[PDB]
Amino acid sequence: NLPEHWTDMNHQLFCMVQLEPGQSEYNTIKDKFTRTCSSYAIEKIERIQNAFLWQSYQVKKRQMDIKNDHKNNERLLFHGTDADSVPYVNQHGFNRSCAAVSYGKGTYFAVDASYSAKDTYSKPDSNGRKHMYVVRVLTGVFTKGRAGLVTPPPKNPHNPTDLFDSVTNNTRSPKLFVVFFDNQAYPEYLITFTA
Amino acid sequence: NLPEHWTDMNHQLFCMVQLEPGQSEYNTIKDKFTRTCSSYAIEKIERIQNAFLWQSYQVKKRQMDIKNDHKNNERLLFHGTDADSVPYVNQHGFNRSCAGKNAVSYGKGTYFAVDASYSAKDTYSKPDSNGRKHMYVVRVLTGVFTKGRAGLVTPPPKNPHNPTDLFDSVTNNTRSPKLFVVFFDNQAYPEYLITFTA
Ligand SMILES: CC(C)Oc1ccc2c(=O)[nH]c3sccc3c2c1
Repeated sequence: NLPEHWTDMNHQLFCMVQLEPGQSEYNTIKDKFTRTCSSYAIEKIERIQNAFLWQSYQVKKRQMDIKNDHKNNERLLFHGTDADSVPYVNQHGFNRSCAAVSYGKGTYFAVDASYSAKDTYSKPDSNGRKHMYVVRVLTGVFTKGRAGLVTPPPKNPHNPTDLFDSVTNNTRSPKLFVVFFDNQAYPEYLITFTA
Repeated sequence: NLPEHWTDMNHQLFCMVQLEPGQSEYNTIKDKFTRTCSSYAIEKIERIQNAFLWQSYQVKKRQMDIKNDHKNNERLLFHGTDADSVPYVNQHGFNRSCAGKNAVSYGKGTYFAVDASYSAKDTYSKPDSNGRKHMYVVRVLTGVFTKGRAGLVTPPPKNPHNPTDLFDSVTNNTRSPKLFVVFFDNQAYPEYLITFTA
């Protein structure tokens, strides 16, 4: 069930596709970034076409849509990372066992590209090039996080296995989300940019 | 679509089904267990019907069956755990983030035993306040494996010059495997829960 806007992969299961500047898809992703990062220069935007990661993510989305009963469970968020992690993320997605874990031992995603654009996250390589993913994240129903969480809290401690889907810094005005399971984040685009 | 021999769950997503001694399904698990745990006695065997865990697991199995070259990617293995962990495992499966350090570590992942005797140790299947011990029988996607090492947080690469092309799992010994370690969610489906006593 590979998305329409993906381009043909000649029966391959993984491809990175450089977007054509000035076309609708490139403009849409560029705008999401320049909303908070207009002072940064975009070198390129690549579409991540990973069939296996997409399949596993879409199964989790269908399950979360059933479990939560309607609800838009999905957010488009940012993740800054170092150049040496890019090949792993492209192929394998986001792994909590790799990665400050102030809101729990999960993978961290920012509402604003400006947050992920910090050198602590999108570490400049030898050439000054920084890397940030645009990520589909199953944030679902969320609560405030805290240090040391290995899974989100239960929605009521009377049923301690019925969990929140994610945690945040601030439930009323969230700026970051943490997810604790493989299959809850799909890296959709990679932005290569400079300060 | 769920396996046709499962009990009808009436639109619900999760059920534990108590098996009957004398049925082939009960007897094969009892025999697999008794092969190395003849000094213990089984109280009951429950089939775990978890729709969501099954779906995510079978997707990962189809992927590994495509990726690997006509490999038997799945083994039926044992996992001892404490009573306090059973409700979470039944609902959510095996979380590497919750796993204990093994007495012989081949990596930071979830451990599965070839022999019920290994999982039957009090260190893994901790007797509860009523003297009941708990052991899962688990479909594990071992796939293509190599000898593990204590430092691993993922399986190692097959080839050092291609760091992202990974082994599926690691073992203590490739020639005579007795345990397997997996490092990803939905690589292991908890199929049966054995409750047993001395
Ligand atoms: C409070 C703080 C820890 O939240 C964040 C927010 C965004 C990010 C990010 O974009 N990338 C990476 S890579 C390791 C950690 C983070 C991260 C952490």
